[PDB]
Amino acid sequence: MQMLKLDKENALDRAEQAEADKKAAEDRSKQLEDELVSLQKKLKGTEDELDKYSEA
Amino acid sequence: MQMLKLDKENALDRAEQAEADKKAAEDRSKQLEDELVSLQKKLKGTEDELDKYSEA
Amino acid sequence: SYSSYLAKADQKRGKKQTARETKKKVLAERRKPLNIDHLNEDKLRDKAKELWDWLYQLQTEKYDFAEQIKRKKYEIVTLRNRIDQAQKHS
Amino acid sequence: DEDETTALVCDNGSGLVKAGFAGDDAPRAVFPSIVGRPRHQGVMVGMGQKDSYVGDEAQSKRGILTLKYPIEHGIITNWDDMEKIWHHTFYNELRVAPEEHPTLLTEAPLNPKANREKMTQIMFETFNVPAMYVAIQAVLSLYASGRTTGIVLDSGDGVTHNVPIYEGYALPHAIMRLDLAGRDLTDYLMKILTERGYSFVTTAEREIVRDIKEKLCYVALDFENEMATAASSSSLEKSYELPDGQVITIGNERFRCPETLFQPSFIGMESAGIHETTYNSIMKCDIDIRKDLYANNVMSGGTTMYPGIADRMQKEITALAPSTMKIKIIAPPERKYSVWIGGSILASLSTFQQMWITKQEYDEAGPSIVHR
Amino acid sequence: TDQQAEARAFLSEEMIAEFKAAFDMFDADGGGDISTKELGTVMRMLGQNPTKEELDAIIEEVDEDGSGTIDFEEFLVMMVRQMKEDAKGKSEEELANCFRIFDKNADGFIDIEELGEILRATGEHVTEEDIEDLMKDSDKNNDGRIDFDEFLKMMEGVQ
Amino acid sequence: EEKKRRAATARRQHLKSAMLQLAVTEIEKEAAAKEVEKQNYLAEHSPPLSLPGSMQELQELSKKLHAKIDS
Ligand SMILES: [Ca+2]
Ligand SMILES: [Ca+2]
Ligand SMILES: [Ca+2]
Ligand SMILES: [Ca+2]
Repeated sequence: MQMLKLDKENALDRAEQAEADKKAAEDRSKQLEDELVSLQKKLKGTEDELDKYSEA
Repeated sequence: MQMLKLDKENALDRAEQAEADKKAAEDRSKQLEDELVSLQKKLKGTEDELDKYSEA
Repeated sequence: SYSSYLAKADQKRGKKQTARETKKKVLAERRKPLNIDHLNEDKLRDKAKELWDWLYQLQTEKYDFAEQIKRKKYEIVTLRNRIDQAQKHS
Repeated sequence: DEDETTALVCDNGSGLVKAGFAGDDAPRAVFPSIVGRPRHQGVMVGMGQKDSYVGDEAQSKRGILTLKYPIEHGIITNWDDMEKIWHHTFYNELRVAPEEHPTLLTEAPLNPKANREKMTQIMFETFNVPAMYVAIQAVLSLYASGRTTGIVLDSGDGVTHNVPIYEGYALPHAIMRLDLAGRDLTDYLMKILTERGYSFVTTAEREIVRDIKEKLCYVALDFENEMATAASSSSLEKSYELPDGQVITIGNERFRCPETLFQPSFIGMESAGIHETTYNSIMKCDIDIRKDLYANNVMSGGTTMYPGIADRMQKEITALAPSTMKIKIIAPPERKYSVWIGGSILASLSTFQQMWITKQEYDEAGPSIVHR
Repeated sequence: TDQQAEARAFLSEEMIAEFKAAFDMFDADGGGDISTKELGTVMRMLGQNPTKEELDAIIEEVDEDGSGTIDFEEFLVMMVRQMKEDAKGKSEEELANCFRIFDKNADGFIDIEELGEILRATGEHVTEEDIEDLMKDSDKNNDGRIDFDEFLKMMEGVQ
Repeated sequence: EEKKRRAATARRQHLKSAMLQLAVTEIEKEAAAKEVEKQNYLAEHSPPLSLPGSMQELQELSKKLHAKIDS
C-alpha cells in the first residue's frame, strides 16, 4: 500500500509538470507559427518588389 | 491498497499520453522556429540585395 | 508561464518571513522591560519622563526618516526623467 | 557611480575577447584574440610603420603578418602578446583609461596558480588599474542563469569543460576538459564539404565555411535516423549563396559536424564525448550532490549554440542516469555571452565591492593576495 | 611633481601657509612626511577610525615617489583634489535644491509656466518674450520642459 | 552680422542669476518653515509632559508610555 501510494504521488506530480510545460510549448508554438505567416508574407512582397526593380 | 493502485494506473496513462503529444507539440514548434530563422534570414538577404539594386 | 507560479510562493513567502523575524529580533533588542514597578514612589517621577524622552526620541526620528523618504521619492522622480530623457535610441 | 559605471568586464578567450562595462547587457567589444606581426617592411597609405596588429586588423591584413594566438586552450601561453590584446581592449576598443576603472577578468577552470598571480602582476603593475578580480568562467556562466549549484558544460573556440559547482565553489577534482571545440569543428566541416565535391580555395572561401557552420548547422536528436532521412532525400537540404553567386548546397553534413561533439571518433579523437563527459564529471562528485547537478546542466559557449543541442543532451544523459533522477538541461539564448553577462551582473552588484582586490591589498600583500 | 605644480599654483600663500601649519601637526617627529601611523593618529583626532588598508589607500593616493609617506607637496596635491571635490558637491547640491524649488508641481521638470512664475517672481522686470526666450535656449531636447540635466547646464556658470 | 547679439546672452545670464539669487533666499524660507511644521507635529503627538499625582497615575502613565514606545 505505502509504496503504491508514494510512487503514485510521484506519477501525479510528473504528470502535472508534464501538462504545464506542454501548455507552454504549445503557446510558444502558436506564437512562432503566427509570427511566420507574417514574415513569409512580407517576403513574397519584398522579393516581388525586387524582380520589378531588377528588371527596370 | 486496491483503490490507490487503480487510480494510480489511470494517473500514469494520462501522464504518458500528456508526455507523448507534448513531445509532438515541441517537435512541431522546433521545426516551425527553425523554418523561420531560415525565412527571416533569407529576407534580410532579399531586402539587402534590394536597397543595393534600387541604389544602383 | 505557470511553472513559475511555484516560484512566486517560495520566493515571496520566503523573503517576507525572513524580514519578519529580523524585525522581531531587532525591535526586541531595543526593548528593556518596565521592570521598575513598586520600588519607590518618587522613582516613577524620575522614571516616567525618561520613558517620555525615549518616546520623544523615537518620535522625532520617525518624523525625520519620514521626511527623508519624501525627499528621496522626489530624487527618484527626477532621476527617472533623466533616464528617459537620456534614452534617444538614435 | 565612482565605480558603478566604471567596472570593466573582460572575458579572454581562445578565439574571441568579450569586453564592456559592468552594467551592460552584452559585450561592448568582441574581436579575435590574435596579434599579427608583419612579415615584411612597408606601410598602408597614410599610416606609419606598425610593429603589430591586434583583433580584426590582424585578421583583415593576415596575408602580410604572422598571426599568433596568446591563449592556447583557454590558458594564456604568451604574456607579451596578451598584454598587447589587453592594451588594445582598454585603449582602442573601450577607449577608456584603465587607471581609473576596476577590472573584472576571467580565467579558465584549472588555471595554474602562477598565471592568476601573473595577470594580477600585469594588471596592477603595468596597467595600474585601481582594483581587479579574476572570476572562473563556468562559475560566471552558472550565476548568470540565476543559480549557484549546477554543472556547466562550457564550450568555445579552443576548449570544452565540465565544471561542477556547489554553492559557488567549483569542484576541482570533478572538472573535465576536452580539447575539441568550435575551431576543430569548422575544420571538420571544411573537409566534409570539400568531400561533398567542393573547393574552398581562396581565403574568401576558407573564412565563410565558419559562417556556414554557425548559420546552417544543427544537432539532431536521433542522428541515426537522420542520415537515413538524408537518403530518402527530403527537403532537408540547404543552399547558401557564397561572397559571389556560387550557390553551394549542404543538405546532410549540416548535422554531421555537431555529431562530432558526441562522437570524437569522427575526427580521430579517442576521448569520450560531451554527454558521457557530463556524466562522468557527475559520477566523480559526492553522492548527495548528484541530484542537484543533474537538474542543473547549464550550457554556455559559442559551440553550444547549434540548435537541438539541448534535446540531444537531454536524452543523452536521461538514458545514462538512474531513472529515479531528474535531468534538466538549461541552455539560454544569450549563451555565447553567459560568462560575460555573469561577470557584468556580479561586478555591478551591490555586494561585490568588498571582494575587489585593491592596489592597497596588492602593494601590501604581493600577487598572492588575489590568488586566494 | 607636475601635479604638485598646478596644485601649488592653485593655492595661495595664505592657503599654503595654513595647509603647512596643518601638515606640521600631522607630522609627529617633524621629519618631513606623514607615515601610515602619523596619519592614523590625526584621523582619530578628526573622528575617524581607519584600518591599515584604508590608511594606505589614503596615503598612496598622492604618493608619487612610492615612499609610503606624504610630504608637504604630495599633501598640497591632496588638499587641492579635496578643495575641488568639496566645491563641486556644494554646487550641485545648491542647484539640485534650486531645481526642486523651481519645480514645485514635482513633475521633475520645469515648464515654461513655472519658469515664467519663478522669473516674474524675481524682482527683475521681464516680458513673456524673455521667458520664452530663456526656455528656448535652455531646452536643448526641445520637449518643452527643462530636465535636471539641462538645468545643470543652463545654470552652468551663473554664480 | 548680429553685432548686438552679445547683449541678448548677457540678459539670460542676468536673469539666470536673478533666478538663482531668488532660489537661495526661497530655499531657506521653505527650510525653516519646514522645521516649524516639525515642531508642531511633535507639538501634539508628544506635548510638554506633565507628571500626574503620585499613586496610580505615575504608574499608569508609565505603563502608557512604555507601551507606546514599542508602538
Ligand atoms: Ca614624519
Ligand atoms: Ca612621499
Ligand atoms: Ca514642473
Ligand atoms: Ca527639455
